Amino acid sequence: ATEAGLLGKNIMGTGFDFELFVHTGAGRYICGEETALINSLEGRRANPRSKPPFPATSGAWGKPTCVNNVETLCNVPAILANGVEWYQNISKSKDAGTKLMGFSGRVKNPGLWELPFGTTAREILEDYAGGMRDGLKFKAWQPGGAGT
Amino acid sequence: ATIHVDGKEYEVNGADNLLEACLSLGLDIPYFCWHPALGSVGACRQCAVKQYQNAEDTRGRLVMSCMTPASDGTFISIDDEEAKQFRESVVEWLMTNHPHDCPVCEEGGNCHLQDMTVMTGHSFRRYRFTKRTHRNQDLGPFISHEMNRCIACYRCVRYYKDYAGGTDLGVYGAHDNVYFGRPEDGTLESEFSGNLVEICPTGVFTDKTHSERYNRKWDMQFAPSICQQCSIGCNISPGERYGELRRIENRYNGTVNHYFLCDRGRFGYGYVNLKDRPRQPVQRRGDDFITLNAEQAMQGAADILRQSKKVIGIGSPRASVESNFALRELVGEENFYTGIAHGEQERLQLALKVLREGGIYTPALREIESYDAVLVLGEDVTQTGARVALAVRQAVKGKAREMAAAQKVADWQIAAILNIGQRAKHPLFVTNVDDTRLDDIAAWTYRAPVEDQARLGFAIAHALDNSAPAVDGIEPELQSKIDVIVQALAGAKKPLIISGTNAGSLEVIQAAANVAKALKGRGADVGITMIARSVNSMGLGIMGGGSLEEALTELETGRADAVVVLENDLHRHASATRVNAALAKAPLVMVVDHQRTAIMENAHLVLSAASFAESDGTVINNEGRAQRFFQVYDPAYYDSKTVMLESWRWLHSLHSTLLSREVDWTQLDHVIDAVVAKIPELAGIKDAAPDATFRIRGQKLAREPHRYSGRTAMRANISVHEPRQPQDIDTMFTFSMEGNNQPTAHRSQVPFAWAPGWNSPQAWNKFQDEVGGKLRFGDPGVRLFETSENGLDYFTSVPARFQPQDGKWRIAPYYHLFGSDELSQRAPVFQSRMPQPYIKLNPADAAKLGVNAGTRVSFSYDGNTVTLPVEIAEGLTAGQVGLPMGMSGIAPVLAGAHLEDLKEA
Amino acid sequence: AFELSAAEREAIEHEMHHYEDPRAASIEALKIVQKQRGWVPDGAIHAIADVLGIPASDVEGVATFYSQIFRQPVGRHVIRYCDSVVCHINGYQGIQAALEKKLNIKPGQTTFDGRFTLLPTCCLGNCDKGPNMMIDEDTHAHLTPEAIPELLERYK
Ligand code: SF4
Ligand code: SF4
Ligand code: SF4
Ligand code: FES
Ligand code: FES
Ligand SMILES: [Ca+2]
Repeated sequence: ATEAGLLGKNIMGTGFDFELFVHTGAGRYICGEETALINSLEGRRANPRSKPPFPATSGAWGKPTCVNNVETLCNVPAILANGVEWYQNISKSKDAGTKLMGFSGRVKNPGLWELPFGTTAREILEDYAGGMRDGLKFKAWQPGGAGT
Repeated sequence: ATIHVDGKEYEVNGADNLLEACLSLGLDIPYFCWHPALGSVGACRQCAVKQYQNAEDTRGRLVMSCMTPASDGTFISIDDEEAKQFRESVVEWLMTNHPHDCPVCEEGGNCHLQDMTVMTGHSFRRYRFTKRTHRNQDLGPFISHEMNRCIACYRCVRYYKDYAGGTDLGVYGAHDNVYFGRPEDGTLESEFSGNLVEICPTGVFTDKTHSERYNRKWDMQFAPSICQQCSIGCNISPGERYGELRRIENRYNGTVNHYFLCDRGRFGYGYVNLKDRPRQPVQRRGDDFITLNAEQAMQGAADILRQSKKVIGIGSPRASVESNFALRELVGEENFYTGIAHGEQERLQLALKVLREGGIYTPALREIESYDAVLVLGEDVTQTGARVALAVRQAVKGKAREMAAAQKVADWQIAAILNIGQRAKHPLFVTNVDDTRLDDIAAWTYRAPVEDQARLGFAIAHALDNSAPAVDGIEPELQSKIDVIVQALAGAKKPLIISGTNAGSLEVIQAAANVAKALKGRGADVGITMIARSVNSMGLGIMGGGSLEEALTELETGRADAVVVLENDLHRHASATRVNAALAKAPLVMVVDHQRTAIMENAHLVLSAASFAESDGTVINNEGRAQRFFQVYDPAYYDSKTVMLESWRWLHSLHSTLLSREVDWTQLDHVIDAVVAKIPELAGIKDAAPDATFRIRGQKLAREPHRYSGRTAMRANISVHEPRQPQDIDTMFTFSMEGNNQPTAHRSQVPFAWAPGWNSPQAWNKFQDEVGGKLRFGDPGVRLFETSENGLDYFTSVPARFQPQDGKWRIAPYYHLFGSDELSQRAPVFQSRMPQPYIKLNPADAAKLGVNAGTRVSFSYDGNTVTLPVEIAEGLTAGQVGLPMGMSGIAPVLAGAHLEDLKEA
Repeated sequence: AFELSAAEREAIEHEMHHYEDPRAASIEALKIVQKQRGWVPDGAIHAIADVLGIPASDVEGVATFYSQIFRQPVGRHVIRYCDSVVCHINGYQGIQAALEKKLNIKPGQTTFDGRFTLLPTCCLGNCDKGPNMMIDEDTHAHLTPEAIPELLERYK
């Protein structure tokens, strides 16, 4: 993208300068917290910070800083390309857009599928994950990872 | 602001958080990680209270009172059941890994963690698993390390890094394996590391000097005193046991030295417990050394003083105001000589004239932390007035404080303040002969001789105001740095100029005065700060007298056949050979001192005076504040043959025996009233402390806690008949627990802090009107002089540029916090902390002389060919030799002198 | 007796170019030293502190805070097996038992020849293909206890 006129100086003739870096972490779970992410980006121990103040006003190095997930920034170009009204008309649910959902752990086909919001967890388990494996019964499930 | 605590309406300050607002009102909330000086971080989660937004609300929300602002319309509950159970659970979680160490802990009975475990009411252990352990590090001679007792409250690292500016203490480790200390073993080289023993709520960092001879806090006999190791005059609480000075605790003075001392004033007290100190009057008869009591000493001394034609008196800046005045009134106005040299006295009187005649307000030490742009001229503050350097660090971080305050961020949110103010800080410009310890935060550091520092000061004064005298011959790069300094100082709202008499030059003080005058002429809130050398240098300068050289030549020509030396070694302010010859030629030398100095071999009579731990008196600090220090213990209670009295008592009884042939032991208030009657400029020392007739509802002030133990057994080896407690006729204190030490008593002199439920140094919260603010009913000590209506004129004596003369070497002073004091270096614990005597040399000068680093060269000054090993100093200017002032054989009077015959030997 | 090589020094300086604070390159400086030498020795903390200008206490705190910055000497190859919840469902215990049977060590130690160092690690983000194991730069999925001896011979 940098060589093909999309990152660096004077992007697409507008006059906007933007530099993109990849900061590879050093293996700590708490670094995913946004203020601990900011602390780790400043070369410090990844202790989180109290809010207020939020990172939007004083974040990385005291500057305005917005921290967003990968999937949010992957949702944004579809919004800016195919429009806003198309994005609100994906599913008839209060949560607009599509979420990467999926079941894992001793199921027939564990994986990751892009589904609209409002799809029940049973449709993910039987239609997509295929249900439980051979000779195995269902006891419990966790919706959003280890912290749910 | 108006808050509601447990249904009761309270009026609080809305810029404070809920914890300090509630602690100011007397409400007890448990807390660990919050400190009044450091700020709020929300770590320990101990300060939980239940907050409601409406008056009609049942559920509420558990919040941290240290992280919650005390806004108007908040309804908090402290003793709600949910909040109490959560605080008890936090104490329990801290108690899961805490070792069973309270009997073998130096912090036992002084422990914040013990107090907060008792306050939450947790006394039953349901945790049955293992406790984590930690190895310990060697942190030097002062601080003992015991990492198992840590509760991970992060007070130590926050103080040591974000406040003291230290670089070798930090947090290491992980989830529950957090370690607090150094990356390796070694001495904590911060000059304020001694405050860790009071910052830490647990027994991790402890006083090793106190741990050598350890007693508990209830066994300590305390007194309010003033630290005598330099001129700043920090209020201390010396505490003794069994006749020896055990510990020096911090005494809260919200005006001077609120929560923090320096390491010299906290660990340099070991000279009091030396066994070579004089304990009786000793008279020399030929080779025999006979011992007298007080009456025979007075009668014999008065007989020889009457049998002499003229008696002169050499005071000292180490002595108190009353003792120097008693010497002056014993020998006369014209026969009294200050013990300092002529150049030291000239610099001291110039500094005093600038302070009380320059028209520029000299700030208190707490007020130093509010000035914007700081210019230090000549002074090595961190080695001579270190606490001023700490306040300078606070004033430097004031820029980040104001930048965060511009973004509606609260004052107590210290982490957000440091986040917003990343590296932007207030301008600091230090000048010295070499690199200082303020260079990490200094906007610029000028390494030059004192003549060039004075010339840079005069150039700054000329560029700020063109009426100031100009200095010609400044390089364009130096001119650019000067105009950078001028643009930083002129744009400041409260500029501060710090100089002192330790630089060894008069023109440095003149240049600082001219800079302050130029800043005042532009309409700026300029403050000036002179750093003196000794504890009562300013009082000796105000009282005045002749120099040491005048007394020496008076003894040498024979006009003085009797010399009385008051607490002076006389080798610190003059050459040892001349002093020895003068005192050997005089037929009567009478030395009133409490430390075994070198001139006692020639002394015909030695009076065993009392040190600050055994005497009452007044000392004038560097800003002109008269402060009263009180006696800690009676030396003769345990050791019955000890005849050790106050020096002013010695000299007053000596003058009474001289006049009326009667021995008269006076009272402290009588000598105080004599000073106010005779010296109108020392009139403020009467109001420094109330007299001995002061009572709190009829009772005196207790020197020891109410649980002082061993009363009927601490003297039972001498005799089973317990004697009467010693009577204090001098002060309002008593040498017993039968007295008053309430937090709500109407007094300003607090010997120690204790409250029911608060045994730690956090008990100072109960003794203040607001926590971290002023002391209740005012701080002790009053200012001697006010700011004058008019100021001085510009000093036009601009010095010439330093040209390195061949053969002669200019002595550049190198002051050390451990080593440059007269009495602190006599402490045995300072031997392992004092640096080795190294003469500092330029690489070019050492290459010219053929010397490399490590080898020994010899130099001769006044017939003393002494040899020192060479340390290479890159920042030192060529033509100078760096010498350590105050070391063995190198007097501070050697600063600015010449040095001939510098050869490798 | 420690001294930063040339290439490490220009790598640290080039990473200091990326941020407006030299402190922010501390994690990558430690990772560069670890990539060069296998781990971060004692003198590396002070050398990185000198090359960044920050105190050595902060460098030590960063090095001891992060689990993948090794402050103790490791073997030639670092085996890192996931012990999180999904691989616990998928049976990481058999994989760990096979690794203990092969290497004859406990998790956290290094073999006597210094070939493999065995370490538990958190979730590798490959839970649909569990159990997983991270050897030095390679992730291995769909693990079986009989595939451990055939899989440990490609790292000499
Ligand atoms: S730090 Fe306090 S609670 Fe811990 S062992 Fe020492 S006295 Fe007891
Ligand atoms: S060592 Fe003391 S001050 Fe530091 S975190 Fe532990 S308990 Fe707090
Ligand atoms: S700064 Fe001076 S007066 Fe204060 S504690 Fe240190 S030596 Fe004592
Ligand atoms: S005092 Fe509030 S969380 Fe520590
Ligand atoms: S739980 Fe093991 S890879 Fe995620
Ligand atoms: Ca007394």
